[PDB]
Amino acid sequence: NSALYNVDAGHRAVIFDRFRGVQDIVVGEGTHFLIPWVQKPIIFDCRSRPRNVPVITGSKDLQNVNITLRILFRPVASQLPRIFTSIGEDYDERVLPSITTEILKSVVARFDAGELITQRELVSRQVSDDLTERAATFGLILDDVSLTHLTFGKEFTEAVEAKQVAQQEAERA
Amino acid sequence: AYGVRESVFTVEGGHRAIFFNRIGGVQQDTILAEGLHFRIPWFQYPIIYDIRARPRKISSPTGSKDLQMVNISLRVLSRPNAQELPSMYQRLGLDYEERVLPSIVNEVLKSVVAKFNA
Amino acid sequence: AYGVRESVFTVEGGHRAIFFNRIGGVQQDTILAEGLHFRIPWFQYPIIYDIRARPRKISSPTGSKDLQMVNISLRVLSRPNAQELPSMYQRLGLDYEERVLPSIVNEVLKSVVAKFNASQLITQRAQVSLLIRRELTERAKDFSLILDDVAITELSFSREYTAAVEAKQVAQQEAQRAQFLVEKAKQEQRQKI
Repeated sequence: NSALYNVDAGHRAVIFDRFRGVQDIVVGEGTHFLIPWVQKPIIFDCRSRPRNVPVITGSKDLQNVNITLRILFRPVASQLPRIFTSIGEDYDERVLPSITTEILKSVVARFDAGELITQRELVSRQVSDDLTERAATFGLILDDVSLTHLTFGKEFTEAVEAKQVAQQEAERA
Repeated sequence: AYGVRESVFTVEGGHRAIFFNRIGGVQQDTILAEGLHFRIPWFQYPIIYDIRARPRKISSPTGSKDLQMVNISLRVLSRPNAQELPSMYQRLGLDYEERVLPSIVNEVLKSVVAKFNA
Repeated sequence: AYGVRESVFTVEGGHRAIFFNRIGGVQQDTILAEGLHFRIPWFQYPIIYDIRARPRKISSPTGSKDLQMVNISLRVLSRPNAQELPSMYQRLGLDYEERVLPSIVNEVLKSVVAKFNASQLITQRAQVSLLIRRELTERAKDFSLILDDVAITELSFSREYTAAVEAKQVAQQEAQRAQFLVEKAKQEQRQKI
């Protein structure tokens, strides 16, 4: 039973041989056979894992945005042993923070809140492409990249509400 | 007596049982409809998916073309497609609603309502 | 039974064992990879180094080209170089992160951020970020510490500079509200008429 292991659905296993080191292939789902006490497996998730990355980001107009990005990412099946050796099972908390923060900050520094909201497609495409490019090096596919939680400072909210109140004051007056 | 008990199972109420084979994992293309079926005691351990369409209410502030936040809560009634029961599981798990609907619905709302004013 | 137990050891999880031989100390050029290996019970006492890159956050105020303090916090991800596992230890010890990273990172911050002003530093944050990344890579290269990625995780200023920028936004908002005041004046004029 010690050498009898099984990997659940939507998951992959990376096997390490003590006498030969890490593997160069990844086995599929379901129970499999291995040499006791020499071939130790590690189970990784192939199902799309969601993650939210709330952050305050400084736009070029020096008005920070409290912005949350939701990304459905799963590791590349082929390169699972590579990432495991490079960083280990703590591959998200050791990589995702830095890449997410730098990508979002670089995207935001291009424009300001007005330019952020006026063109959602531009920022969405920018973040998606940049994150995919960054994760290509780290070999973690992004099942879905989506930004869905926007919040600004009270000053820009004051500006928008001033615009709207003047517009309504037109009709009221 | 327990050999037969664990060997054959009945699926009811618009539910689908997909067998998790031990040969290679999920038994793809072995999907079955309601009724009675033979489940292997060990190799095949079925997972039951409720076909019955379920609703979900999503509440989330969304920006508009007027740059104002609107909390336009939306209710969606959805069910899994009967023709792709295994693969979705293989890529989603047994909890796909909370894993898919939030992202897609919130992104769609932000990209649709943002183009219009109040 | 304990003779074999203390004689052969397995290294796993991206870790490397360097043998501290009693003949002359650390046995140079005998580095070994993951797997299983034979360790002498007494002469060779391996030291295990985790190769997985360990990020670290440094919070250090630094001066800018505007002569204003900027508490920029930087996250750096790095791992030891496989080629020079022994010598680094010989000149750095088992505790090298806290022995090297602080000095290099803070000196680079002070010598780089000082060349930019707040507005330029933030608007061109990518330029200064990549410049500091290259500087950190070059500096830590001598220390045998491969650098995986250098990024800026936070940047803050004195509350007075932020008050000044908030007042700039206030001025913009007021110069915007002025035209709405003009429209209100037009309507009030009609009412008076």
